[PDB]
Amino acid sequence: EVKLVESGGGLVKPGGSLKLSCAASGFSFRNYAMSWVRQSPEKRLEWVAEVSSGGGYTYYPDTVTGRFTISRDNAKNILYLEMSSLRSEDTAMYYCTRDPDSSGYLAWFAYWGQGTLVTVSAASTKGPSVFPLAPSSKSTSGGTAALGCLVKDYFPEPVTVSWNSGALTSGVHTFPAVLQSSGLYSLSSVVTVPSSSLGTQTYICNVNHKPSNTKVDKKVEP
Amino acid sequence: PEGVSNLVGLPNNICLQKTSNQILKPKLISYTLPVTCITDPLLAMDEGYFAYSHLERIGSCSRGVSKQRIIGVGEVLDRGDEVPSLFMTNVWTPPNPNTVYHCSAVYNNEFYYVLCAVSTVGDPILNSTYWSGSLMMTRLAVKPKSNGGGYNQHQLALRSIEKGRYDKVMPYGPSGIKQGDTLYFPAVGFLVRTEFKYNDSNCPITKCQYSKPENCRLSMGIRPNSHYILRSGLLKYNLSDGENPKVVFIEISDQRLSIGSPSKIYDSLGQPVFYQASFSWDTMIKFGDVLTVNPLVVNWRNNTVISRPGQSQCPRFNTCPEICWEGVYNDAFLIDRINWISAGVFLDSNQTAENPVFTVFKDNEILYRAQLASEDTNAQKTITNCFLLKNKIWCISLVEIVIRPKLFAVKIPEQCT
Amino acid sequence: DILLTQSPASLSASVGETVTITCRASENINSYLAWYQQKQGKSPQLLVYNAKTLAEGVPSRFSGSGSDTQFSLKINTLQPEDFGTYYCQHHSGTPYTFGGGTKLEIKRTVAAPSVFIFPPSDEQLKSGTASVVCLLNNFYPREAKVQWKVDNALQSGNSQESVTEQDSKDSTYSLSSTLTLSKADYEKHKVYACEVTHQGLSSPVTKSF
Ligand SMILES: *[C@@H]1O[C@H](CO)[C@@H](O)[C@H](O)[C@H]1NC(C)=O
Ligand SMILES: *[C@@H]1O[C@H](CO)[C@@H](O)[C@H](O)[C@H]1NC(C)=O
Ligand SMILES: *[C@@H]1O[C@H](CO)[C@@H](O)[C@H](O)[C@H]1NC(C)=O
Ligand SMILES: *[C@@H]1O[C@H](CO)[C@@H](O)[C@H](O)[C@H]1NC(C)=O
Ligand SMILES: *[C@@H]1O[C@H](CO)[C@@H](O)[C@H](O)[C@H]1NC(C)=O
Repeated sequence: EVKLVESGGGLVKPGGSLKLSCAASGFSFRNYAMSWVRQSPEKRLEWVAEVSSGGGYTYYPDTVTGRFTISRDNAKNILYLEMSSLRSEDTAMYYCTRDPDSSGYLAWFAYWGQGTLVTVSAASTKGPSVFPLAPSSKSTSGGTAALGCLVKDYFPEPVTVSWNSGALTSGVHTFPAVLQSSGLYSLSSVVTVPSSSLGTQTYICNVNHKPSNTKVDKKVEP
Repeated sequence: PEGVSNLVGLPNNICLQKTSNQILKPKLISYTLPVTCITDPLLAMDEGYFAYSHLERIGSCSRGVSKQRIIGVGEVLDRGDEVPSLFMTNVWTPPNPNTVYHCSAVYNNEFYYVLCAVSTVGDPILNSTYWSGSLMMTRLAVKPKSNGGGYNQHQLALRSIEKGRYDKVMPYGPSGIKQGDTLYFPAVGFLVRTEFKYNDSNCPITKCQYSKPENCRLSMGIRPNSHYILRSGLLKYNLSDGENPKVVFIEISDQRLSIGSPSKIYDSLGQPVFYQASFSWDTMIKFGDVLTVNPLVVNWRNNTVISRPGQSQCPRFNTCPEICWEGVYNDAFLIDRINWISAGVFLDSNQTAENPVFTVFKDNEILYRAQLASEDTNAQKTITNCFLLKNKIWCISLVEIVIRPKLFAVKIPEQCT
Repeated sequence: DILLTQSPASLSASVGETVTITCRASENINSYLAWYQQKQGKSPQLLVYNAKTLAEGVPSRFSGSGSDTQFSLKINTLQPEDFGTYYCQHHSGTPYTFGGGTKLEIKRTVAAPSVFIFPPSDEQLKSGTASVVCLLNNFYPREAKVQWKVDNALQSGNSQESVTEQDSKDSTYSLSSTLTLSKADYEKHKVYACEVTHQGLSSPVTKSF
């Protein structure tokens, strides 16, 4: 079962450097070429790096040439992407991909990792406050009551919201983050429940902001 | 849209106030369908098409000789005077009429699918410990073609059944819904009584001086020592799940839990609605919007005016937990969600099943009613579906009345006079 | 470089309907064109490669054709999980380039939204700012107009909107709007109203506090 796992993405100041890594399992890594592909905030997809299976042959677009460097360890089954002189316009999600054959060049990507997010930004990480969204009794249109969490004033993306540690999924709507005029992100995660469960089932929202080493669990109560 | 359309969007206003006025004028539309005795009616309606089923039996409507199963589909046309009627288009009759049970119908994209139980051991509800789990699923073209072959009528392969902790699952209700290419039929799960997890402290007996905390758990089956309990729910058919998709059971939540009874999921105003017959001590109507289809969670109404006749142990308006399996299916169809107004045919008598009245109601207020007959006339089952014609809310009720079914078309009136 | 131009920009079709997207290479790319579907915050999923070859476990309701400069993808028997953005990539050699994308929404019957209004939490008020939250729940079409008036005063530029992505099983959206004001401006007013205009609401609905 093919698996690629990005890691090492983060917040970097315009001009700094980073080394992303991708662990690979589920296929003979050493006989395949690999590629790095990124996705801009505006969601345009953009190819970044290709390396032969041997690791001798590396290919790059003009836009990252001489700043990025694709590398590979066929012993530990790991692919790397050394990025330097980072510009604000390389803020992107970074996927490591498998090529279909050993030398590449005419390659589509059947396998992508989950991505790792690089933010090239002057700004400083700031962890969020997570506030209870109170169910009121004005809520109870049709007998369903809505409760949630406001994850507010943090930087950079991402944060993760769970409910009841993953036990609670149906009804949940974790919204995309919004970039406030203050320049921090804010998102809201709601779940709709039987108004009859309000008194008898406690709902605990699990926020995790990996950059700032935050996790909170604000219990939403009626 | 043209002709008959589902109840969606912003329909023409309806009379929103309680009135003893005679503003409902039902119309007997039975004449456009097949007439011995006739039990086990099915009436499903959707997107201008309908599905109908019954079993014509010889003499006795309880144990007579099973003459014929009729499983038929058709279109709901404006019959010529702005009144809707059912016009059959395609009829299928099983080879063995007495091995087909508890048929349930769902429309999707110019096919009715109908899910029935196959049993050589009787009504599975009554001989469950001996019923093979088997299910039959028929797809009917609503508008067949000349040499249509498999398109006109096709018997789909019910290979696998995913049923969780349930011994056997079965359809149990007239009509279901579609979401994309997934059919949800209304179903029942047979559960071995000894695995049934129940908190007797949640049986509600406070003002019930002759009850006991454990009647609920006990009357979750057809006898208090019954081998199975019946939990109502959904049977899920995913039409894009390969060659022969499986059926998957979805149980209904534990909220306001009552014996598995014949139930119904239907769309109204863009969102699904659920109805469960009150076949037990909880005799106040059980219906409300689906909060989520899966797991099945139903925002039950706190309805205080509509019920069903029952026998002497759990009569009409009984609320106290009792050991009883008695009642009739008298469904209702939500016609207005902002005000939660609904229509159905209920029987106005306490312990006798008689006097069918088409009724438009709120949670705790009947708005306006209209007898379909005399107070003497015995009715049993009622199935009501509502829809748009030239943007006007109409309802078609099948009302059982020996016993044969008779169809009424009742337009929901706009003025209150 | 190679330029891929996808048409149309976006697209809305009912379940069951057949859909088709076209992609046009700036220059001959043989049959070295690939197709991906991407939903929210996930790596794009390969549908077609070599213009016409389906990827492993891709439903056969997906076909692709083309050669030279023009290609297209077909989805017949559209499915509620077929929503997302569909990109074409060429693999005629490096640099690989993608197309701008085609956004596919699933078309369904109208559906009016439930509305719930959330009052700023005490915890948050101790900090010196108040955000009130409105949730439009499971509605279709996407297009809604949410408005905050504060004391029948139409608010503007103090509000932000975030929309769920189309639901996988029933093609409904959800909306949250956040009205954000300081603990001072929050003391100052009485009416805190959320007003929702939608296709399935004859009259705008308002929840408030
Ligand atoms: C019904 O009543 C219960 C409390 O008795 C309440 O929690 C529930 O929300 C009500 N449901 C509706 C649809 O009004
Ligand atoms: C159930 O089926 C078994 C097997 O045919 C039979 O012994 C039993 O009498 C049946 N019970 C009924 C028909 O009530
Ligand atoms: C069942 O519910 C009652 C009501 O609170 C509780 O006291 C009892 O202990 C419960 N039993 C369980 C959870 O086993
Ligand atoms: C139906 O099946 C397809 C593939 O088997 C799946 O993608 C889709 O989510 C399913 N729909 C359901 C389970 O409602
Ligand atoms: C008979 O009907 C009346 C309505 O006047 C109702 O209040 C009463 O509870 C019913 N009696 C029984 C035994 O159900």
